[PDB]
Amino acid sequence: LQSYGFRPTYGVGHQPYRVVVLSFELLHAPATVCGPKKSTNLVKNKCVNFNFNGLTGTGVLTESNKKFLPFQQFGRDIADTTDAVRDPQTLEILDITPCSFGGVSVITPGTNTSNQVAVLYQGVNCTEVPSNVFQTRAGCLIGAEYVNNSYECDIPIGAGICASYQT
Amino acid sequence: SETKCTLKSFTVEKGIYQTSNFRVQPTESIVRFPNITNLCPFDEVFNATRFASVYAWNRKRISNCVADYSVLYNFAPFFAFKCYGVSPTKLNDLCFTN
Amino acid sequence: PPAYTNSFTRGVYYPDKVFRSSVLHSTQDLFLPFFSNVTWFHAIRFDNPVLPFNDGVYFASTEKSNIIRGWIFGTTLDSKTQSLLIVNNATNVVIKVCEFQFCNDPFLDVYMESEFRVYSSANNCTFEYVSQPFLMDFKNLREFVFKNIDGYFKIYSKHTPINLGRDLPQGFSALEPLVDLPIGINITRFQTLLALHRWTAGAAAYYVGYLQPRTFLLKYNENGTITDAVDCALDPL
Ligand SMILES: *[C@@H]1O[C@H](CO)[C@@H](O[C@@H]2O[C@H](CO)[C@@H](O)[C@H](O)[C@H]2NC(C)=O)[C@H](O)[C@H]1NC(C)=O
Ligand SMILES: *[C@@H]1O[C@H](CO)[C@@H](O[C@@H]2O[C@H](CO)[C@@H](O)[C@H](O)[C@H]2NC(C)=O)[C@H](O)[C@H]1NC(C)=O
Ligand SMILES: *[C@@H]1O[C@H](CO)[C@@H](O)[C@H](O)[C@H]1NC(C)=O
Ligand SMILES: *[C@@H]1O[C@H](CO)[C@@H](O)[C@H](O)[C@H]1NC(C)=O
Ligand SMILES: *[C@@H]1O[C@H](CO)[C@@H](O)[C@H](O)[C@H]1NC(C)=O
Ligand SMILES: *[C@@H]1O[C@H](CO)[C@@H](O)[C@H](O)[C@H]1NC(C)=O
Ligand SMILES: *[C@@H]1O[C@H](CO)[C@@H](O)[C@H](O)[C@H]1NC(C)=O
Ligand SMILES: *[C@@H]1O[C@H](CO)[C@@H](O)[C@H](O)[C@H]1NC(C)=O
Ligand SMILES: *[C@@H]1O[C@H](CO)[C@@H](O)[C@H](O)[C@H]1NC(C)=O
Ligand SMILES: *[C@@H]1O[C@H](CO)[C@@H](O)[C@H](O)[C@H]1NC(C)=O
Repeated sequence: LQSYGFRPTYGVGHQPYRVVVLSFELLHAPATVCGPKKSTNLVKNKCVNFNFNGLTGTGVLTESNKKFLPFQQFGRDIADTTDAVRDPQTLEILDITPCSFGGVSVITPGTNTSNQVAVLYQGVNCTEVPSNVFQTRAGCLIGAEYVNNSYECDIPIGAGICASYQT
Repeated sequence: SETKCTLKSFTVEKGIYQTSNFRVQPTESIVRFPNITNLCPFDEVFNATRFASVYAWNRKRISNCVADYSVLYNFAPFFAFKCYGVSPTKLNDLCFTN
Repeated sequence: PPAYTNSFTRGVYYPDKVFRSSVLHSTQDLFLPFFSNVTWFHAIRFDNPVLPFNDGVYFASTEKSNIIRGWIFGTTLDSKTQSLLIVNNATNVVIKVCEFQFCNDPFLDVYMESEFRVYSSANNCTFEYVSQPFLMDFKNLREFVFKNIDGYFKIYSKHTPINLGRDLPQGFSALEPLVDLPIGINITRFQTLLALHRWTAGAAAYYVGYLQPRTFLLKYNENGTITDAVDCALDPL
């Protein structure tokens, strides 16, 4: 074992260089030391793309009223679909309602009568669709005015409502 | 015109005609997470007062942590820094065992 | 000589960390079978055996003192292969996975609380852990379930106060998870540690049963707790 020198008046090439050698290996374990996932704050009452510690999904986040057992992270509903999560950072329980949806149908008297049309969005609230914006209880009729009189069924709209070309 | 395209006709008689589907897209994204925990101190191994000599080198085994390599970038110019199996720009998104 | 006890509805644990409302969920996992024969060991004169594992262990105990004070898991319980050690101090549990040269009759030695009568070598451990309670949160039953799957050791635990009975009472109590350790160790043999006060001990008794792959039907009430379960291969009802 011979001792080094390490006078300060040595050239670079005889100076003490400290060295750290990292050696990573990935042997057997399914989870070990890992780097840091990033974290972007969450928005409330907005349809967003979310990830809660692995759970990937889409939907609107809202304040819940469920109570998880301190060891549970998320809940599922009947039919086995996630319906509530617990925020890993703030530890609050939030319900997940899905982004509204439904079919779109066009009501037309026929091009040989008129070219006007009204549209009913089935069980869609008239505030989440994107004049006459009636809110039937089986959609959200746009383009027709709702009156309190009564006539014979013309074009059935559903649930005791109807449309028709009048004045 | 969407109704006429659905029926494949140019005359649409009276009635409700289902044409399309209404689905709402998601504003943006929200990746949230847990605060923090163990940080597996490099500091000690990158700042010891007495490195061991070369014939009898230390060997610190690094146990469970979250490993921010961004640090280790606050020590000097590093006369070197050669990552061999990995590329050093991607280290903050990988899991290692030992 | 052996001595058995009928475990009626014991060792039902929460399978996953998922909240569920009033829902009957049918799961299939390692459960201790209903109305089974668990073995009622005493180890008190002093004779504690080295039992197999084979798929988990349900471990119940009824002791008002602090004698059953940890466990030893491993494959040969020797050097040249690793082994796990759970010791249980008065304030904190210390799980340690090292190449222990385990002694023949391992015990702790209290006055001072020493460790050199358990093993004699502690070379190259790659895992350490410290949590506070792990034990002691008329008499009180304490139930644990250990199972090692995919390099993950899972310990489930529940401590419940019971009246005087057969020490495995007719009732139901779900086991809630405690730790989840990334060890990466083959485990097939285990035994229990004791404390001997410096020779002379009290009266130990522990109940050991073995988990089997069974299908259960668990019933979660409103608050997400398990109140009842049905073993889908017990009887006809
Ligand atoms: C995770 O860390 C955050 C740090 O911001 C904790 O949030 C604080 O918690 C304390 C304790 O109740 C409050 O007094 C502060 O007002 C919180 N901060 C903010 C900005 O609201 C949070 O509690 C931690 N979570 C856990 C589970 O420990
Ligand atoms: C490397 O070690 C030195 C000495 O331990 C650290 O210098 C200390 O820095 C803190 C904050 O910057 C000061 O409060 C101390 O007074 C400093 N101590 C001395 C003796 O100077 C240095 O910060 C360490 N490097 C890193 C990245 O933490
Ligand atoms: C539609 O228009 C055609 C002429 O283009 C006419 O022959 C027919 O009678 C019209 N139908 C109705 C119901 O008025
Ligand atoms: C639509 O939302 C508003 C609040 O923005 C609410 O007042 C209204 O009742 C909702 N309509 C339906 C049909 O739920
Ligand atoms: C219809 O009558 C109800 C009361 O029955 C009234 O509240 C409503 O405003 C009326 N609608 C119209 C369009 O006048
Ligand atoms: C438990 O043991 C007794 C006697 O050894 C036996 O009669 C009984 O059938 C056993 N129980 C079960 C579930 O096998
Ligand atoms: C148990 O171990 C911990 C740390 O390993 C120590 O702080 C504590 O004092 C020990 N308990 C006793 C009774 O010595
Ligand atoms: C731990 O160190 C010992 C040195 O006695 C060595 O034999 C053993 O292989 C090491 N363990 C592992 C997992 O490499
Ligand atoms: C663990 O067991 C598996 C199969 O039983 C075997 O392939 C492996 O080598 C064992 N590992 C050790 C460290 O003995
Ligand atoms: C548990 O459920 C009962 C009803 O079965 C209810 O009265 C009680 O408040 C619940 N406990 C909690 C903590 O919500």
